[PDB]
Amino acid sequence: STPFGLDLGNNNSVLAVARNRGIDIVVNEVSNRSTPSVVGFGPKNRYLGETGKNKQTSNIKNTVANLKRIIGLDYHHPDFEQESKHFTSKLVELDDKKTGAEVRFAGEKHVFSATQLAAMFIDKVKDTVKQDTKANITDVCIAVPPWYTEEQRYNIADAARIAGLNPVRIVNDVTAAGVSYGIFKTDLPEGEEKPRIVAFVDIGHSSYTCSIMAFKKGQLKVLGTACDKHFGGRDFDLAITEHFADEFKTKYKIDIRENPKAYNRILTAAEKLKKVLSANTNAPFSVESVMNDVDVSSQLSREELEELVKPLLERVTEPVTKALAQAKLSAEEVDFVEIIGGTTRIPTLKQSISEAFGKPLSTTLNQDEAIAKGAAFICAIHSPTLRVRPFKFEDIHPYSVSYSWDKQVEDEDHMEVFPAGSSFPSTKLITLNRTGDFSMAASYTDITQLPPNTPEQIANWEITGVQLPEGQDSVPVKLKLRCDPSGLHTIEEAYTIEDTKTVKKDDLTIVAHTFGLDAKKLNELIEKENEMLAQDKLVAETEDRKNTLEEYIYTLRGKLEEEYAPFASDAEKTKLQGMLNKAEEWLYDEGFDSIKAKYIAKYEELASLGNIIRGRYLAKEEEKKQAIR
Amino acid sequence: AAAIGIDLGTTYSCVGVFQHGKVEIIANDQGNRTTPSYVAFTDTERLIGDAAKNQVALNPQNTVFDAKRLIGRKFGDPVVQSDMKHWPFQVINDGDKPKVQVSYKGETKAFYPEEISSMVLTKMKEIAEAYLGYPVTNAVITVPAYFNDSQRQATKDAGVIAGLNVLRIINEPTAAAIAYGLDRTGKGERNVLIFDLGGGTFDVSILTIDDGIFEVKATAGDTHLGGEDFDNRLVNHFVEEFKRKHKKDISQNKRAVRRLRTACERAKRTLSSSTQASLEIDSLFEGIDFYTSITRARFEELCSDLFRSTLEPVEKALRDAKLDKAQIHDLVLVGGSTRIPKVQKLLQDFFNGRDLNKSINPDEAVAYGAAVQAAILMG
Ligand SMILES: Nc1ncnc2c1ncn2[C@@H]1O[C@H](COP(=O)(O)OP(=O)(O)OP(=O)(O)O)[C@@H](O)[C@H]1O
Ligand SMILES: [K+]
Ligand SMILES: [Mg+2]
Ligand SMILES: [Mg+2]
Ligand SMILES: [Mg+2]
Repeated sequence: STPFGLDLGNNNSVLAVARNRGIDIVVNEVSNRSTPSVVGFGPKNRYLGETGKNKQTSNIKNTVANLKRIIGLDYHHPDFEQESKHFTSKLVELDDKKTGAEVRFAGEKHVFSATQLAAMFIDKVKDTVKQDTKANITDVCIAVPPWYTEEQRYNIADAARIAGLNPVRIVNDVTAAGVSYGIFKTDLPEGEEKPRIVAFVDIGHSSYTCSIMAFKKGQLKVLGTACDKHFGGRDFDLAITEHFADEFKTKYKIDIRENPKAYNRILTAAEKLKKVLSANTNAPFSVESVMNDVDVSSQLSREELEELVKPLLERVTEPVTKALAQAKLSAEEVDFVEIIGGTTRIPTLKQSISEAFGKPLSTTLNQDEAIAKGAAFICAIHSPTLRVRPFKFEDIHPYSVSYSWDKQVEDEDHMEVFPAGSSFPSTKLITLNRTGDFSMAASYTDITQLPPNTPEQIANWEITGVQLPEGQDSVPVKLKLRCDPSGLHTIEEAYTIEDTKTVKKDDLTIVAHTFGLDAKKLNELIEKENEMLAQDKLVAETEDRKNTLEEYIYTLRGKLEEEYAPFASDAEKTKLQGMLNKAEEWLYDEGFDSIKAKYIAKYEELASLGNIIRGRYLAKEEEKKQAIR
Repeated sequence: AAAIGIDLGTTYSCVGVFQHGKVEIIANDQGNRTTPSYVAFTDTERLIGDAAKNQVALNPQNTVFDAKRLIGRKFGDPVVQSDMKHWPFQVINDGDKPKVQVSYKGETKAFYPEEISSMVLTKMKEIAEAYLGYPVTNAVITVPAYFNDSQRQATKDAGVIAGLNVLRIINEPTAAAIAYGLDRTGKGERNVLIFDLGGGTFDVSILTIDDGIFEVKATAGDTHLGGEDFDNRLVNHFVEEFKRKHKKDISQNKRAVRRLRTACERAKRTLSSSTQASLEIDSLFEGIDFYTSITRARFEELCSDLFRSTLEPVEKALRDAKLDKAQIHDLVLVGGSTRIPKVQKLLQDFFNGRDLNKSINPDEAVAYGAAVQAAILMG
């Protein structure tokens, strides 16, 4: 089993693995170092990753992207519209009030939850990795934005499980980049020495994260993290597309807003113009037949682009100033500012980040790979079998969390357990006096400090098996309260004390209610995913066998006329030519859309004759070499 | 301070550095792992790399590329004279040394080929420096195996102008071989064929390696195949479909063919990693939708002669080397077109199923080996 780190991006995902010397980037079937984060659907199979993207423009209503953003998303969330404006496919409410996609798939209308959809993508990308490693992949570390909710982390972890993976940790993405910075740099401060303070700024397709960390050799602590989840590349593409939507109404008398397909072509072209504007100060905008017969031909300057995103840019320094305040630092205490993420290549962003810290920007990591590499390192930490050079890290726990219990004989019925601005993972030990079985729960101490519309309650438990000793008043229960390496709030142990010495008596049973799926539901979704996988694989295999047959026809026909010509009788050759011709015509008829066994059989008939002739050819070839030596 | 390895390519360049036991290929500030060997001159500024290449169509006379074809050559070189016919920029004669002539900042300026190349090398150097965080001063630079002393020395001069100490000028197929560790196999001669197809240009090289010592046996340059011709085959095929299905001929329609061609370029690329590809052109001709598909096997067959022709320089190289195909021990694939399955299939079937060294990105394998070699020469 080889450790596997997944940077799951809104636009693209990066795959890293821990092997040999260290950590490698896994390349996909098209040779790309990232894979488009796309799940599409067709009449026969799913289009996942690169193929999803290939089929996207001709299948927009059945192509889901933004997989990350709809995980855990309430359908009536006040900011739902900021998410759904970026969707081309139909979104629907699920039975639990969350959001799914409705899609035409295999001749039917299908509804899939965001968890399910993420699982399909994780499954594809898991197959990329095992194709590359030739090994078993059973464990993942998934990197997510620091603004991911407790619920969302559970949801993405369950998506991993539906794809047949153990989600070893769900890590904050910029923390994973910090880990890769810490395991790669060779001159970090060592003893009583002052930590190196490095600010990280990631701006991707959808999110802007700033996270400031203290580094010593073998360790990091995160000091402060702030996010704008509504600040990314897609917001730039959209501002460009809306600018041109208005310009083309006047210039061409066309209204792309009334024509989803036309609008999507401009949107796609707008990302490319955006990228040219990171390198050039001016750029032409040309799109052929955006509608029936209409070719558009315009341009945009960098200056014009900057004015287009003026409202967004008003927020440009906020994550920096907020992360510094959390860290309790002034800008001058930061030693180095590292940028990652594709959108940090926009010059106006670079200027603003530099000015906010009053520092030049450092680019000493691979910006596309750092998060994935750190996630693969973290997956290796959790491996029981792969010993890795040790690195310790703590992440920030931004909100106060309390636990409550049945009052019973206790004076208090709740307490603050995990304070605001502490670190995770963390373990706290409590002992409570108990009259019998009891309920517990974890909650946010001050809900005004959380995003709007966050439920106060995080999780709840029933503890049972409480038995009072003879002195039948109460019994002390020891509890192990845990904020785990993913920042999830658990209870991992509860037991009764004293059965001169004070020993343990009974291990107690804990029933947990979390955002995580039940075993029953999980297994039902695992089954659905296996069925869709088997169906995709059958279609890909039958497609392969049909291509292999067609290629063999042209190949064997050509050889019979050339190097095989001396090696077949008249009767053998014309017979084989007849069946080659018949097999070729069949590929246009019944064989246009046939079953796997038949493409195989048609091939074996031909090859069985072809190989007799090839055999004679090869034998005379070795004979020429026998005459040599 | 690490030394860097630079593939100074005719169309694109690539820089890597050996660090922590491995080669890291370095992305430029646009995130690209290769950088166009382009230099543009405008009224106000000089542009190098992606910026230069982005504005070529709008400033074609002042955007210089292919300086590699001129470097170390004489003006009266029939190659120089021949090549000129294809460039939209001006090439002049300065005491039998070619200079590229350009408008820069409202003035006429001429540059030696090695001056243009120094600007590309300065760019690659700055890319390496941004990634490393310190000044870079030592480099291995690669050239084609067929480069003479003058072409090698002019490339070294470009290095020196760019502020680099040039540790060594090494052959490109030698670099690709070092990338795959073919120089680690101890005593005894191994014959290696490097097959380098990509970006119109085509070089086959046979090297002999013994105890990490390289000798060039042959070089064969069939260096124009790969672009429009494969596209033409798909356009003509599909024009014939529309002819068949709708009883109408779309041939004499400029916009309609360009639209069909675009779809054919996309389909071709898809067919390198999938066994089929769909085409979907709304209102292609006279308001008619053209939705169809093509298999990888069909496409290969349409282009069977164009693919088969890649073996010509292989057979030529084997002749110059005086070797039989069974005497080639090792195969190395470099250049983007070697990703095309048929290229791999033809080659592999020609050499009777010999394995291919191909796991390193074929656009990066040369910078890869130059970086390994630069580290060796430093320590
Ligand atoms: N040179 C460039 N100039 C401007 N933008 C760029 C450039 N290169 C890439 N981008 C943009 O960066 C985005 C992809 O960046 P990245 O891979 O960091 O996103 P992601 O991880 O998929 O998104 P997120 O982290 O928000 O979920 C795209 O919107 C892309 O257009
Ligand atoms: K990414
Ligand atoms: Mg990202
Ligand atoms: Mg371990
Ligand atoms: Mg040897």
